[PDB]
Amino acid sequence: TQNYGTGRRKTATARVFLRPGTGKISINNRGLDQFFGRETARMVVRQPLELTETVEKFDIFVTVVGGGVSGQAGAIRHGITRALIEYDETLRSSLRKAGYVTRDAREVERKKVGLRKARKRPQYSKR
Amino acid sequence: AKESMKNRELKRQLTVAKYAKKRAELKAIIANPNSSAEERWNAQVALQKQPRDASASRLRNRCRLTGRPHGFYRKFGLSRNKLREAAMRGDVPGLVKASW
Amino acid sequence: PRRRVAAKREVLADPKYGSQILAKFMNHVMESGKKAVAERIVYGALDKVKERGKADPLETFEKALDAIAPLVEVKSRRVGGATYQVPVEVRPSRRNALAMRWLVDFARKRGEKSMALRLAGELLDAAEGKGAAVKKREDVHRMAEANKAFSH
Amino acid sequence: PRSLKKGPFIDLHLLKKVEVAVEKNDRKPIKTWSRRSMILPHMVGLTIAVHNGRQHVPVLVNEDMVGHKLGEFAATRTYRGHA
Amino acid sequence: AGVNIPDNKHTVISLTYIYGVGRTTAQSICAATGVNPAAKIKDLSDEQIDQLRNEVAKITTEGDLRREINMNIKRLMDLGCYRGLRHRRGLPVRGQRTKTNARTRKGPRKPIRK
Amino acid sequence: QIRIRLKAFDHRLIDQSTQEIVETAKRTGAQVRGPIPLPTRKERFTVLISPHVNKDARDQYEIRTHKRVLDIVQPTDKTVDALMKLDLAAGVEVQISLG
RNA sequence: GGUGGGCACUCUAAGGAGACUGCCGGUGACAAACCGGAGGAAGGUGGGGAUGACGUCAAGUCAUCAUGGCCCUUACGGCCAGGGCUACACACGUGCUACAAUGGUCGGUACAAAGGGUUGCCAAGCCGCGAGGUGGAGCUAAUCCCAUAAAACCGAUCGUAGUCCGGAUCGCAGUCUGCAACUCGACUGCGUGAAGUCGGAAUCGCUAGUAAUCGUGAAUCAGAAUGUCACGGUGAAUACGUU
Ligand SMILES: [Mg+2]
Ligand SMILES: [Mg+2]
Ligand SMILES: [Mg+2]
Ligand SMILES: [Mg+2]
Ligand SMILES: [Mg+2]
Ligand SMILES: [Mg+2]
Ligand SMILES: [Mg+2]
Ligand SMILES: [Mg+2]
Ligand SMILES: [Mg+2]
Ligand SMILES: [Mg+2]
Ligand SMILES: [Mg+2]
Ligand SMILES: [Mg+2]
Ligand SMILES: [Mg+2]
Ligand SMILES: [Mg+2]
Ligand SMILES: [Mg+2]
Repeated sequence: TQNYGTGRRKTATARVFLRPGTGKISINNRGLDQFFGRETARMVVRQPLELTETVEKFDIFVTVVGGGVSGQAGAIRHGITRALIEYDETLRSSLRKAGYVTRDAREVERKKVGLRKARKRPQYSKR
Repeated sequence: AKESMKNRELKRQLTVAKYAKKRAELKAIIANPNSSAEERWNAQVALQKQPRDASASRLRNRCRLTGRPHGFYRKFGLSRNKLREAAMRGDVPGLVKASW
Repeated sequence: PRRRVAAKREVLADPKYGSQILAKFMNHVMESGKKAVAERIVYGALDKVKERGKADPLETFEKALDAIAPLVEVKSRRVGGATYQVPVEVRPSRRNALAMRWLVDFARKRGEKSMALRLAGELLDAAEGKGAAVKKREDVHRMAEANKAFSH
Repeated sequence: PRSLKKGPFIDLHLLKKVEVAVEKNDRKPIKTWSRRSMILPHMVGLTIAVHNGRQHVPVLVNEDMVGHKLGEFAATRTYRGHA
Repeated sequence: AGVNIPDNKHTVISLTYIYGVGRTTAQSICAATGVNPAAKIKDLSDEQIDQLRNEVAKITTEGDLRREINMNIKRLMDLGCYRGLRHRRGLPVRGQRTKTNARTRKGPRKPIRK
Repeated sequence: QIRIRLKAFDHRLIDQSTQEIVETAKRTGAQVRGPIPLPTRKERFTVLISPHVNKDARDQYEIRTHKRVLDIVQPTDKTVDALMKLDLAAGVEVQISLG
């Protein structure tokens, strides 16, 4: 039984396990509301479930580590999508059009020598 | 990088290493929790009796090749613009140009 | 740019109204990356809108947006001695962006207690054509139609 | 300020000179360079010429200037005024 | 009532108007004599403003505080120490910059000539 | 029971040393718990290159330290010591534990 | 994960696979190439860095070092103690903190990356409002220590006031390093509480994980960072076009 997905987002990673169940959801062994408190993180972590309309049928066990709250939510979504793909591997198109299977490669640009930030410069008075 | 500068920093290092332990117990006596005021005073006067140019705080480490007070690196012993010369030739083991 | 290579991004995720336009409005009211604060401000303003009366707050929102997007815009151009100001129709995408920018900027400077109250007042007043934003729109329209000679 | 672990800080030679100067009462100033030394409560009423950087300035010590240092009574910069 | 104290405000913030009590001192005052800090002074029966008076009269207030501060400043001024000389001429005394940037002890810029 | 810790400034020769220790251990009949690559240590420097005032003209250098761990089970022949001149040859720091 | 244990997973670090206009449609001198599409983690030099051609400015450095010629050799060489490099009617450059209600205080709680430590890091316990003091465990370190991330979320209060905004300045009392904090250190407690209501002519940075904003670390270092160099968290607006 079960299915395993590995999601990754913004220096954060997530291990997700899908089993037969009734949508229990548990992240780091605590409830979804206790983890993502009143924001769109619930929406983003649930998106593939309702798009595939299998929110009620799967029991989910998640362990996430690294990054910030939004990055962790993105990791959960990515892992969930990959595990859902491997479960019933015929709806790759359905997620593909939604852009969930693609892994976002954006990362924090490094600081450069002589500059303040990665791109900001000092003021440049010419006189 | 006068030769006199290097000579007198060498003198300072020799003389600070000369005692190097009397200072230790004298500081221990001064900073001891329960040591009585008289012992505190005797330790203070004895420690102040020592030559002024004998404390580790007066040592300003310089380039061991040129004696440049500035741009010193303690991982190596070299200053700013001898380390680059040594590293370009490949003398320094492990040192390479990096990007990350 | 010269190369004409810019590609538009797709990040648009209204959480609990499912309305595409409110996400962009919250992006406009956001300052310094604090999505949650702007989120709260907009939702509080919409709660005030829905509790003043019977109107659907979202519907009042797009009614105000329609009643505030300009139709024509004035573009300056120096002709060799004087800078004239031609009129030109506004692209469909630029209308909503201009509308939101004006609405937020004018709600910034009203002077009630909280920013949510300022925004709510602006939506109520501009929903029939009485706000500062609507009269700015009228100023732009008259300025554009007073230069109809060039137009082309 | 110096910690209270060691109440005062006084130079050995200056302290010795001060303690000598009480057998016969205050008659002549004591010439010194040690600006770092704090005035003790029991050298009051005697005159000390402290170094300045060019000469020695004479300071007559009274009870109200006890907790300070000798260098606090010898300005090392002149600044007679821009105008 | 107070000594011309502000009213229609919480007791601790209202007390902080005494020139000799700050935030923490006012907290200590309200803690020593049982009174709710979150309570406006206009809602307090005099049975506790009296003990607020008794507690506040323990430290220092207004005239005597200024008296001793001016005593200390005058001592420094008359001694002739570096602190006193620096304080006579209206220049920073903790050892800050005077090449530029010391306008909190000089006011306006005072340009050369006129 | 004995554990080996290997340290070097580059990966080629540390890999060679791990391979030779492992193959000697396999030949001598003992068991080996697999080599463990411990995270490398990267220490960086940023040095000015002009002899005088050019602040934005810098140059960056780095030193990496690579660490490997071996350990053996059921030992009866002890010649890993006997290769004291050969298990470490040029630039490998080797630490032995539970000798 | 505390144990037996497991080699599944995350992770660490060596070797490989992968992306090549490869396949399809259209244009094109049926060429180079261009505009789209499918598949894919990634599509058109995927993102970033190192890499600086011949020469230019008699550009900078004789004070990092080296060196031709000139100059001093009872001083233009060497040793020492105090002072100065920290001055202050003014002018300019680069920053930091604010002028508040997308905010200030109090309470409750969640999630990082990177890095340094044996002349070192320096715990648990105890003593002080506090900086800190005693203590000595562990660690030559994916093991122990530095070490609590902050903004964000929830609750309560303040209600537009030069104020529960702002923090400069000054008075008193302390801690630490150091032979020694006067000139001239960094912090802590109590009190005081300035200018400041978004800034004239003018002018700067930035095209995506960027600007904006929030915190963390290291080098130098007895002590001394609003600077320098790195590291993550949240996360925008806009580009019709070359007049
Ligand atoms: Mg990075
Ligand atoms: Mg300028
Ligand atoms: Mg020489
Ligand atoms: Mg030093
Ligand atoms: Mg595709
Ligand atoms: Mg394509
Ligand atoms: Mg190339
Ligand atoms: Mg170059
Ligand atoms: Mg020249
Ligand atoms: Mg020149
Ligand atoms: Mg000297
Ligand atoms: Mg200077
Ligand atoms: Mg405040
Ligand atoms: Mg660009
Ligand atoms: Mg950053």
